[PDB]
Amino acid sequence: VTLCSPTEDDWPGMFLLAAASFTDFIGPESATAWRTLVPTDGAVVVRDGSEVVGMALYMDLRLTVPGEVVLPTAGLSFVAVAPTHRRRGLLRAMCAELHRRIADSGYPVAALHASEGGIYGRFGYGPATTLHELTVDRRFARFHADAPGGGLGGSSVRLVRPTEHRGEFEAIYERWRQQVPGGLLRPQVLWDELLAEAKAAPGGDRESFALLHPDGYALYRVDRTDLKLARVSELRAVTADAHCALWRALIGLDSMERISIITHPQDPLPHLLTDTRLARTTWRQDGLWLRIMNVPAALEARGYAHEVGEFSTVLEVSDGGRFALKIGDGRARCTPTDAAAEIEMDRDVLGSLYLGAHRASTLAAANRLRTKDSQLLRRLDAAFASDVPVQTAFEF
Ligand SMILES: Cn1c2ccc(F)cc2c2nnc(SCCN3CCCCC3)nc21
Ligand code: NA
Repeated sequence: VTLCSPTEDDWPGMFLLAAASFTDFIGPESATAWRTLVPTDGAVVVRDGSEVVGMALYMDLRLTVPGEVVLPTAGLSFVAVAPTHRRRGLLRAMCAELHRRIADSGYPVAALHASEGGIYGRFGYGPATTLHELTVDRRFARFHADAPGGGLGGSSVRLVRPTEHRGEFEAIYERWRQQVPGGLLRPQVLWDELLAEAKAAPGGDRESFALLHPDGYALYRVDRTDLKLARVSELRAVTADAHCALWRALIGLDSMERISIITHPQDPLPHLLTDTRLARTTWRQDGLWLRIMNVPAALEARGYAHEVGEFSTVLEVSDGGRFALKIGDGRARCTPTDAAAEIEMDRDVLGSLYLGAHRASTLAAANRLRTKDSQLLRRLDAAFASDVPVQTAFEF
């Protein structure tokens, strides 16, 4: 049972493992496109002794964090162990090797999307974005008098085919991802995949349509089985006008009873309507998970809230060092120290705090971060908060 970087001959075996492990696996063509995002020495495999019984890799990503700062990020993916080789330490072996490689390569953070919620906490990953399914009964939906773009004259939104306006979607998304925490650069190969998914599948999903604004787009399709439900697969808006204008068009889908979307907790859609309750929250889950590889690099790169005044403290990460943390003027300075720790937390807790999705007081209330100073908690809460709400870019 050896561990090594895969050769070209291993990849058919990896796709076999992938097809058996992931129900969303499409095929070798799709997989080969995703594989272009994996750097040299970015993948590991476990062979028996021969066949592939384990695999894991990371992709080179660009993550937006608070203060519109873009970090290079190791995006873990394609993780799998054969059902024939469970409970044998293969994952712990593969993740440890990948983390060593990720750390030596100079990534300040690593990230993933979790198949199950109870697995990745022990490897230092904490949930850092929150997914939020809204389901609107659009038959009762009426916009508030204050809602933008609710005057007489021509509309700003166009109904279009996705494939014919790729360039406009890319431009809008690129603007969006740069200014929002949790935003990810989407490479050309993933735009290829996205647009391939938009076409009607024989005995699969229906044809997708697009609603296009200069500062926003929405992509949607009617649900396969429920013909009165429209699923918004993606909605990106750079301005509030664009966001409201797109939802006026979506609520204009008079054929449908319901419109469903996966969004974030701060989505302003409920407040656009006269009845806020019509935007029902039907589902709730962790989105992006974050492992801080380098604590001082991560903490110093991020922007902080200007509202809180200058303060100093001592943070210990359980097996990630102890640091003198000084935050002021929306910036942080994070230097080594052996002075007594004022705050203590595991590595994964810092990941959950990092983008501002989880408050430090909430994690403190669960005893996931220890501190005897409640004033320090209030300051951390405010400092680590993000003025632009945290969002989830795309799954990987
Ligand atoms: C994420 N990834 C990969 C990463 C590296 C790689 F060398 C191949 C792949 C790869 N192949 N097929 C697929 S199909 C599943 C696509 N799904 C992404 C997550 C959300 C839903 C769609 N996904 C892959
Ligand atoms: Na295992």
